[PDB]
Amino acid sequence: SFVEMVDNLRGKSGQGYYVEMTVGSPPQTLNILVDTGSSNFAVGAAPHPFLHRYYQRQLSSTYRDLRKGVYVPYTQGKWEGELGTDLVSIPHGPNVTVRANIAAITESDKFFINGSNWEGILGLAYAEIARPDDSLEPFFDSLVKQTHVPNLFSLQLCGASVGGSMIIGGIDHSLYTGSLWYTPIRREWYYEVIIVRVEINGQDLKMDCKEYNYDKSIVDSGTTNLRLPKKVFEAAVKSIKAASSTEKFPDGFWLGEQLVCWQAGTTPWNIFPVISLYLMGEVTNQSFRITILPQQYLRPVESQDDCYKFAISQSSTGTVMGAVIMEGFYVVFDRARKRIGFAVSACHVHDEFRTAAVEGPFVTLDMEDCGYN
Ligand SMILES: CC(C)[C@H](NC(=O)[C@H](C)C[C@H](O)[C@H](COCc1cc(F)cc(F)c1)NC(=O)c1cc(C(=O)N[C@H](C)c2ccccc2)cc(N(C)S(C)(=O)=O)c1)C(=O)NCc1ccccc1
Repeated sequence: SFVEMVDNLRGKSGQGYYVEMTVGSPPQTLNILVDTGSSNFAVGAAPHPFLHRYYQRQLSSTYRDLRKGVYVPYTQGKWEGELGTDLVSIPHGPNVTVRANIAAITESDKFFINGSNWEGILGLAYAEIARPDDSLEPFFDSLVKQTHVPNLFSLQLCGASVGGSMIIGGIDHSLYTGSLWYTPIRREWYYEVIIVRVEINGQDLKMDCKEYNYDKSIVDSGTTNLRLPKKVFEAAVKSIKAASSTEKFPDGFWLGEQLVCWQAGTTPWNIFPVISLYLMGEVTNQSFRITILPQQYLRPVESQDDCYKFAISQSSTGTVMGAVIMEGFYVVFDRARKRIGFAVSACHVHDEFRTAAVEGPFVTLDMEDCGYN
Protein backbone atom coordinates (compact mmCIF):
# COMPACT_ATOMS: atom_id res chain seq x y z
CA SER A 1 0.00 0.00 0.00
CA PHE A 2 1.25 3.50 -0.91
CA VAL A 3 1.09 5.38 2.41
CA GLU A 4 3.43 2.91 3.94
CA MET A 5 6.10 4.05 1.51
CA VAL A 6 5.59 7.73 1.92
CA ASP A 7 8.60 9.19 3.82
CA ASN A 8 10.75 6.08 3.38
CA LEU A 9 13.78 8.09 2.27
CA ARG A 10 16.20 9.87 4.56
CA GLY A 11 19.57 11.51 4.22
CA LYS A 12 22.03 14.07 5.49
CA SER A 13 21.95 17.20 3.40
CA GLY A 14 24.39 16.86 0.43
CA GLN A 15 24.90 13.17 1.19
CA GLY A 16 22.24 11.28 -0.77
CA TYR A 17 18.80 9.85 -0.35
CA TYR A 18 18.69 6.29 0.99
CA VAL A 19 16.02 3.72 1.58
CA GLU A 20 16.09 0.98 4.29
CA MET A 21 16.49 -2.69 3.14
CA THR A 22 17.27 -6.15 4.36
CA VAL A 23 19.49 -8.76 2.78
CA GLY A 24 19.74 -12.36 3.96
CA SER A 25 18.37 -14.89 6.41
CA PRO A 26 18.07 -13.77 8.93
CA PRO A 27 17.51 -10.20 7.49
CA GLN A 28 20.37 -7.73 7.91
CA THR A 29 19.33 -4.12 7.96
CA LEU A 30 21.11 -1.65 5.74
CA ASN A 31 20.63 1.79 4.33
CA ILE A 32 20.90 1.92 0.54
CA LEU A 33 21.57 5.05 -1.57
CA VAL A 34 18.84 5.34 -4.14
CA ASP A 35 20.63 5.73 -7.54
CA THR A 36 18.89 6.16 -10.94
CA GLY A 37 22.19 6.70 -12.74
CA SER A 38 23.38 3.11 -12.41
CA SER A 39 22.20 -0.50 -12.41
CA ASN A 40 24.13 -2.51 -9.83
CA PHE A 41 22.83 -3.31 -6.39
CA ALA A 42 25.86 -3.24 -4.05
CA VAL A 43 26.59 -3.16 -0.35
CA GLY A 44 29.56 -2.92 1.99
CA ALA A 45 30.64 -6.48 2.88
CA ALA A 46 33.86 -5.50 4.70
CA PRO A 47 34.98 -3.13 7.50
CA HIS A 48 35.53 0.40 6.30
CA PRO A 49 36.19 3.41 8.51
CA PHE A 50 33.24 5.34 7.02
CA LEU A 51 30.82 2.46 7.68
CA HIS A 52 28.88 1.51 10.80
CA ARG A 53 27.63 -1.89 9.64
CA TYR A 54 28.09 -4.09 6.55
CA TYR A 55 26.74 -7.20 4.85
CA GLN A 56 28.19 -10.43 6.30
CA ARG A 57 27.73 -13.20 3.83
CA GLN A 58 28.57 -15.96 6.24
CA LEU A 59 25.77 -14.93 8.68
CA SER A 60 23.15 -15.57 5.95
CA SER A 61 21.69 -18.97 5.32
CA THR A 62 20.50 -18.00 1.84
CA TYR A 63 23.56 -16.36 0.45
CA ARG A 64 24.81 -18.00 -2.79
CA ASP A 65 28.37 -17.27 -4.00
CA LEU A 66 28.56 -16.56 -7.78
CA ARG A 67 32.34 -16.97 -7.97
CA LYS A 68 32.67 -13.93 -10.28
CA GLY A 69 34.22 -10.56 -9.51
CA VAL A 70 33.03 -7.07 -10.30
CA TYR A 71 34.08 -3.50 -10.45
CA VAL A 72 31.92 -0.34 -10.94
CA PRO A 73 33.29 3.15 -11.61
CA TYR A 74 31.18 6.31 -11.13
CA THR A 75 31.91 9.89 -12.06
CA GLN A 76 33.16 10.41 -8.60
CA GLY A 77 34.51 7.21 -7.00
CA LYS A 78 34.54 3.45 -7.48
CA TRP A 79 34.47 0.05 -5.73
CA GLU A 80 35.09 -3.61 -6.68
CA GLY A 81 33.64 -6.71 -5.03
CA GLU A 82 32.26 -10.26 -5.21
CA LEU A 83 28.94 -11.15 -6.84
CA GLY A 84 26.33 -13.42 -5.34
CA THR A 85 22.59 -13.59 -4.86
CA ASP A 86 20.65 -13.38 -1.62
CA LEU A 87 17.03 -12.69 -0.44
CA VAL A 88 16.11 -9.02 -0.19
CA SER A 89 13.17 -6.97 0.98
CA ILE A 90 12.25 -3.35 1.62
CA PRO A 91 10.57 -2.76 5.05
CA HIS A 92 8.94 0.53 4.04
CA GLY A 93 8.26 -0.62 0.49
CA PRO A 94 6.13 -3.33 -1.14
CA ASN A 95 5.44 -6.31 1.08
CA VAL A 96 7.66 -8.88 -0.67
CA THR A 97 10.94 -10.79 -0.73
CA VAL A 98 12.99 -11.35 -3.85
CA ARG A 99 16.23 -13.06 -4.65
CA ALA A 100 18.51 -10.53 -6.35
CA ASN A 101 22.08 -10.07 -7.46
CA ILE A 102 24.21 -8.46 -4.80
CA ALA A 103 27.70 -7.11 -5.20
CA ALA A 104 29.58 -7.56 -1.90
CA ILE A 105 31.86 -4.54 -1.76
CA THR A 106 35.44 -5.39 -0.59
CA GLU A 107 37.38 -2.30 -1.57
CA SER A 108 36.49 1.12 -2.68
CA ASP A 109 38.01 4.50 -3.53
CA LYS A 110 36.28 7.75 -2.60
CA PHE A 111 32.93 6.01 -2.65
CA PHE A 112 31.59 5.81 0.88
CA ILE A 113 30.89 9.23 2.33
CA ASN A 114 31.88 10.11 5.88
CA GLY A 115 28.83 10.27 8.17
CA SER A 116 26.28 9.76 5.33
CA ASN A 117 24.61 6.83 7.08
CA TRP A 118 24.28 4.60 4.01
CA GLU A 119 26.19 1.38 3.52
CA GLY A 120 25.13 0.54 -0.04
CA ILE A 121 23.73 1.56 -3.39
CA LEU A 122 20.65 0.64 -5.37
CA GLY A 123 21.14 1.31 -9.07
CA LEU A 124 17.71 1.54 -10.62
CA ALA A 125 18.68 2.04 -14.25
CA TYR A 126 18.63 -0.65 -16.90
CA ALA A 127 20.53 -3.86 -17.58
CA GLU A 128 22.59 -2.42 -20.44
CA ILE A 129 24.76 -0.38 -18.13
CA ALA A 130 25.05 -3.09 -15.52
CA ARG A 131 28.56 -4.35 -14.63
CA PRO A 132 30.20 -6.54 -15.67
CA ASP A 133 27.76 -6.75 -18.58
CA ASP A 134 24.08 -6.65 -19.28
CA SER A 135 23.48 -10.18 -18.04
CA LEU A 136 23.60 -9.22 -14.38
CA GLU A 137 19.90 -8.70 -13.67
CA PRO A 138 19.34 -5.35 -11.88
CA PHE A 139 17.34 -5.31 -8.65
CA PHE A 140 14.25 -3.69 -10.14
CA ASP A 141 14.02 -6.06 -13.06
CA SER A 142 14.23 -8.97 -10.58
CA LEU A 143 11.59 -7.29 -8.46
CA VAL A 144 9.18 -7.13 -11.39
CA LYS A 145 9.80 -10.53 -12.88
CA GLN A 146 9.42 -12.32 -9.47
CA THR A 147 6.37 -10.39 -8.11
CA HIS A 148 3.26 -8.57 -9.33
CA VAL A 149 4.62 -5.13 -8.46
CA PRO A 150 3.94 -3.04 -11.54
CA ASN A 151 6.96 -1.93 -13.59
CA LEU A 152 7.06 1.69 -12.39
CA PHE A 153 8.56 3.74 -9.54
CA SER A 154 8.43 7.38 -8.41
CA LEU A 155 10.81 9.61 -6.46
CA GLN A 156 9.83 12.66 -4.38
CA LEU A 157 13.10 14.02 -3.08
CA CYS A 158 12.70 16.75 -0.47
CA GLY A 159 15.61 19.08 0.24
CA ALA A 160 14.88 22.34 2.16
CA SER A 161 17.98 16.95 7.42
CA VAL A 162 17.03 15.57 3.97
CA GLY A 163 13.82 13.46 3.34
CA GLY A 164 11.50 11.97 0.73
CA SER A 165 9.54 9.10 -0.80
CA MET A 166 10.19 6.24 -3.25
CA ILE A 167 6.83 4.82 -4.33
CA ILE A 168 7.58 1.44 -5.77
CA GLY A 169 5.02 0.20 -8.28
CA GLY A 170 2.85 3.31 -8.74
CA ILE A 171 2.00 6.96 -8.30
CA ASP A 172 0.68 8.48 -5.08
CA HIS A 173 -1.46 11.40 -6.16
CA SER A 174 -1.34 12.93 -2.76
CA LEU A 175 2.33 13.79 -3.26
CA TYR A 176 2.29 16.28 -6.13
CA THR A 177 0.09 19.02 -7.60
CA GLY A 178 -1.22 19.94 -11.03
CA SER A 179 -0.68 17.43 -13.74
CA LEU A 180 2.15 15.04 -14.62
CA TRP A 181 4.02 15.92 -17.86
CA TYR A 182 5.81 13.04 -19.58
CA THR A 183 9.05 12.91 -21.60
CA PRO A 184 10.08 9.75 -23.51
CA ILE A 185 12.89 7.68 -22.17
CA ARG A 186 14.96 7.78 -25.35
CA ARG A 187 16.78 4.53 -24.78
CA GLU A 188 16.79 2.04 -21.95
CA TRP A 189 20.24 2.30 -20.56
CA TYR A 190 20.50 5.30 -18.24
CA TYR A 191 17.24 7.25 -17.91
CA GLU A 192 18.13 9.14 -21.02
CA VAL A 193 15.94 12.10 -22.08
CA ILE A 194 16.10 14.92 -24.70
CA ILE A 195 16.19 18.55 -23.70
CA VAL A 196 14.96 20.75 -26.54
CA ARG A 197 15.34 24.29 -25.16
CA VAL A 198 16.95 26.15 -22.22
CA GLU A 199 15.95 29.56 -20.90
CA ILE A 200 17.47 31.59 -18.13
CA ASN A 201 14.94 34.00 -16.59
CA GLY A 202 12.79 33.75 -19.78
CA GLN A 203 15.68 34.29 -22.18
CA ASP A 204 16.37 31.57 -24.66
CA LEU A 205 20.00 30.50 -24.38
CA LYS A 206 19.88 30.15 -28.21
CA MET A 207 22.34 27.30 -28.59
CA ASP A 208 21.83 24.43 -31.04
CA CYS A 209 19.75 21.97 -29.06
CA LYS A 210 22.13 19.11 -29.96
CA GLU A 211 24.43 20.79 -27.42
CA TYR A 212 22.04 20.26 -24.54
CA ASN A 213 22.28 16.52 -24.99
CA TYR A 214 25.91 16.14 -25.89
CA ASP A 215 26.46 13.35 -25.65
CA LYS A 216 23.35 12.39 -23.62
CA SER A 217 21.11 13.87 -20.96
CA ILE A 218 20.24 11.57 -18.04
CA VAL A 219 18.04 11.83 -14.97
CA ASP A 220 20.02 10.87 -11.88
CA SER A 221 19.07 10.77 -8.18
CA GLY A 222 22.68 9.80 -7.30
CA THR A 223 24.37 13.01 -8.44
CA THR A 224 24.04 16.18 -6.43
CA ASN A 225 24.35 18.80 -9.18
CA LEU A 226 22.89 19.84 -12.49
CA ARG A 227 25.84 18.95 -14.65
CA LEU A 228 26.01 20.45 -18.14
CA PRO A 229 28.34 20.00 -21.18
CA LYS A 230 31.22 22.53 -21.31
CA LYS A 231 29.58 24.69 -23.99
CA VAL A 232 26.21 24.81 -22.18
CA PHE A 233 27.86 25.19 -18.80
CA GLU A 234 29.70 28.28 -20.03
CA ALA A 235 26.71 29.90 -21.57
CA ALA A 236 24.77 29.30 -18.39
CA VAL A 237 27.41 30.59 -16.03
CA LYS A 238 27.93 33.71 -18.07
CA SER A 239 24.17 34.48 -17.71
CA ILE A 240 23.81 33.69 -14.10
CA LYS A 241 27.01 35.63 -13.57
CA ALA A 242 25.56 38.74 -15.25
CA ALA A 243 22.15 38.58 -13.48
CA SER A 244 23.79 38.66 -10.07
CA SER A 245 26.74 41.02 -10.89
CA THR A 246 25.22 43.35 -8.26
CA GLU A 247 27.21 41.14 -5.84
CA LYS A 248 30.66 39.96 -4.94
CA PHE A 249 31.84 36.36 -5.59
CA PRO A 250 35.32 34.77 -5.73
CA ASP A 251 35.15 32.94 -9.13
CA GLY A 252 36.19 29.55 -7.62
CA PHE A 253 32.68 29.86 -6.30
CA TRP A 254 31.49 29.44 -9.93
CA LEU A 255 33.60 26.28 -9.96
CA GLY A 256 32.07 24.84 -6.82
CA GLU A 257 35.38 25.40 -5.00
CA GLN A 258 34.42 27.97 -2.26
CA LEU A 259 31.32 29.36 -0.60
CA VAL A 260 29.45 32.68 -0.47
CA CYS A 261 27.77 33.84 2.73
CA TRP A 262 25.26 36.38 3.92
CA GLN A 263 24.20 37.76 7.21
CA ALA A 264 21.57 35.11 8.08
CA GLY A 265 18.15 35.84 6.58
CA THR A 266 19.44 38.34 3.99
CA THR A 267 20.39 36.04 1.09
CA PRO A 268 19.51 38.04 -2.11
CA TRP A 269 17.47 35.33 -3.82
CA ASN A 270 15.97 37.86 -6.26
CA ILE A 271 19.19 38.38 -8.29
CA PHE A 272 19.57 34.67 -9.03
CA PRO A 273 17.72 33.67 -12.22
CA VAL A 274 15.20 30.83 -12.57
CA ILE A 275 16.30 28.17 -15.15
CA SER A 276 13.86 26.38 -17.52
CA LEU A 277 14.58 23.02 -19.09
CA TYR A 278 12.19 22.15 -21.92
CA LEU A 279 11.81 18.40 -22.39
CA MET A 280 10.54 16.44 -25.38
CA GLY A 281 6.89 15.74 -24.94
CA GLU A 282 4.80 12.78 -25.93
CA VAL A 283 3.14 14.11 -29.11
CA THR A 284 4.45 15.55 -32.38
CA ASN A 285 6.15 18.94 -32.04
CA GLN A 286 5.25 19.16 -28.39
CA SER A 287 7.33 19.74 -25.28
CA PHE A 288 6.87 21.19 -21.80
CA ARG A 289 9.05 22.92 -19.18
CA ILE A 290 10.22 22.51 -15.66
CA THR A 291 11.51 25.55 -13.98
CA ILE A 292 13.95 25.52 -11.07
CA LEU A 293 14.52 28.20 -8.48
CA PRO A 294 17.92 29.46 -7.28
CA GLN A 295 17.14 27.83 -3.98
CA GLN A 296 17.64 24.59 -5.86
CA TYR A 297 21.09 25.27 -7.36
CA LEU A 298 22.57 27.26 -4.41
CA ARG A 299 22.72 24.57 -1.74
CA PRO A 300 22.96 25.63 1.88
CA VAL A 301 26.25 24.37 3.39
CA GLU A 302 26.54 24.04 7.20
CA SER A 303 28.36 31.24 12.74
CA GLN A 304 25.04 33.07 11.96
CA ASP A 305 25.69 33.39 8.22
CA ASP A 306 23.88 31.54 5.43
CA CYS A 307 26.48 29.95 3.14
CA TYR A 308 25.77 28.29 -0.17
CA LYS A 309 27.65 26.26 -2.74
CA PHE A 310 27.16 26.68 -6.46
CA ALA A 311 25.68 23.35 -7.60
CA ILE A 312 25.78 23.61 -11.42
CA SER A 313 28.99 22.12 -12.80
CA GLN A 314 30.78 21.05 -15.94
CA SER A 315 30.77 17.50 -17.30
CA SER A 316 32.23 15.71 -20.32
CA THR A 317 29.61 12.93 -20.26
CA GLY A 318 26.55 14.95 -21.16
CA THR A 319 23.82 16.54 -19.04
CA VAL A 320 23.06 15.17 -15.60
CA MET A 321 19.80 16.25 -14.02
CA GLY A 322 20.80 15.44 -10.48
CA ALA A 323 19.03 16.18 -7.15
CA VAL A 324 19.19 19.89 -7.89
CA ILE A 325 16.66 19.34 -10.67
CA MET A 326 14.70 16.54 -8.90
CA GLU A 327 14.10 18.13 -5.49
CA GLY A 328 11.52 20.49 -7.01
CA PHE A 329 9.55 17.65 -8.51
CA TYR A 330 7.64 14.40 -8.19
CA VAL A 331 9.46 12.28 -10.79
CA VAL A 332 7.78 9.21 -12.25
CA PHE A 333 9.94 6.47 -13.85
CA ASP A 334 7.24 4.86 -15.92
CA ARG A 335 9.37 1.96 -17.27
CA ALA A 336 6.27 0.15 -18.47
CA ARG A 337 5.46 3.04 -20.84
CA LYS A 338 9.04 4.23 -21.51
CA ARG A 339 8.53 7.66 -20.10
CA ILE A 340 9.49 9.98 -17.27
CA GLY A 341 6.88 12.29 -15.70
CA PHE A 342 7.32 15.46 -13.71
CA ALA A 343 4.94 17.38 -11.48
CA VAL A 344 5.64 20.07 -8.80
CA SER A 345 5.94 18.19 -5.54
CA ALA A 346 4.11 18.77 -2.28
CA CYS A 347 7.39 19.43 -0.49
CA HIS A 348 8.36 22.19 -2.94
CA VAL A 349 10.97 24.80 -1.93
CA HIS A 350 9.73 28.33 -1.18
CA ASP A 351 10.53 31.70 -2.88
CA GLU A 352 8.43 34.62 -1.77
CA PHE A 353 7.34 35.62 -5.30
CA ARG A 354 8.55 32.85 -7.71
CA THR A 355 7.47 29.16 -8.00
CA ALA A 356 9.09 25.94 -9.24
CA ALA A 357 6.79 24.88 -12.07
CA VAL A 358 5.94 22.22 -14.64
CA GLU A 359 4.06 23.72 -17.58
CA GLY A 360 2.82 22.89 -20.99
CA PRO A 361 2.12 22.26 -23.67
CA PHE A 362 4.68 24.08 -25.90
CA VAL A 363 5.37 23.81 -29.64
CA THR A 364 8.96 22.95 -30.65
CA LEU A 365 9.63 22.10 -34.32
CA ASP A 366 12.38 19.55 -35.16
CA MET A 367 12.75 17.98 -31.68
CA GLU A 368 14.49 14.92 -33.21
CA ASP A 369 17.33 17.11 -34.26
CA CYS A 370 18.04 17.54 -30.55
CA GLY A 371 19.29 14.09 -29.82
CA TYR A 372 22.99 13.48 -30.23
CA ASN A 373 23.99 10.42 -32.24
C1 LIG B 1 27.99 2.14 -13.70
C2 LIG B 1 27.58 3.35 -14.51
C3 LIG B 1 26.11 3.43 -14.85
C4 LIG B 1 28.14 4.64 -13.95
N1 LIG B 1 27.09 5.57 -13.54
C5 LIG B 1 27.46 6.82 -13.19
O1 LIG B 1 28.65 7.09 -13.16
C6 LIG B 1 26.48 7.90 -12.79
C7 LIG B 1 26.39 9.03 -13.81
C8 LIG B 1 26.89 8.59 -11.49
C9 LIG B 1 26.15 7.95 -10.31
O2 LIG B 1 24.85 8.48 -9.97
C10 LIG B 1 27.04 8.03 -9.08
C11 LIG B 1 26.36 7.11 -8.09
O3 LIG B 1 26.36 7.86 -6.89
C12 LIG B 1 27.18 7.20 -5.95
C13 LIG B 1 28.48 7.89 -5.61
C14 LIG B 1 28.62 8.70 -4.49
C15 LIG B 1 29.88 9.23 -4.21
F1 LIG B 1 30.14 10.03 -3.17
C16 LIG B 1 30.96 8.95 -5.02
C17 LIG B 1 30.82 8.15 -6.14
F2 LIG B 1 31.90 7.91 -6.90
C18 LIG B 1 29.57 7.61 -6.42
N2 LIG B 1 27.14 9.37 -8.53
C19 LIG B 1 28.16 10.21 -8.72
O4 LIG B 1 29.08 9.92 -9.46
C20 LIG B 1 28.18 11.58 -8.08
C21 LIG B 1 27.78 11.75 -6.76
C22 LIG B 1 27.81 13.02 -6.20
C23 LIG B 1 27.30 13.11 -4.83
O5 LIG B 1 27.65 13.99 -4.10
N3 LIG B 1 26.41 12.18 -4.54
C24 LIG B 1 25.78 12.14 -3.24
C25 LIG B 1 25.67 10.70 -2.71
C26 LIG B 1 24.48 12.85 -3.35
C27 LIG B 1 24.24 14.00 -2.59
C28 LIG B 1 23.02 14.68 -2.63
C29 LIG B 1 22.04 14.19 -3.49
C30 LIG B 1 22.27 13.06 -4.28
C31 LIG B 1 23.49 12.38 -4.23
C32 LIG B 1 28.21 14.17 -6.85
C33 LIG B 1 28.61 14.00 -8.17
N4 LIG B 1 29.01 15.10 -8.96
C34 LIG B 1 29.88 14.79 -10.12
S1 LIG B 1 28.57 16.56 -8.68
C35 LIG B 1 29.73 17.27 -7.67
O6 LIG B 1 27.29 16.61 -8.02
O7 LIG B 1 28.76 17.20 -10.00
C36 LIG B 1 28.60 12.73 -8.75
C37 LIG B 1 28.87 5.34 -15.06
O8 LIG B 1 28.19 5.81 -15.96
N5 LIG B 1 30.21 5.41 -15.09
C38 LIG B 1 30.87 6.11 -16.19
C39 LIG B 1 32.30 6.36 -15.78
C40 LIG B 1 33.26 5.35 -15.96
C41 LIG B 1 34.59 5.54 -15.55
C42 LIG B 1 34.94 6.76 -14.95
C43 LIG B 1 33.96 7.76 -14.78
C44 LIG B 1 32.64 7.57 -15.19
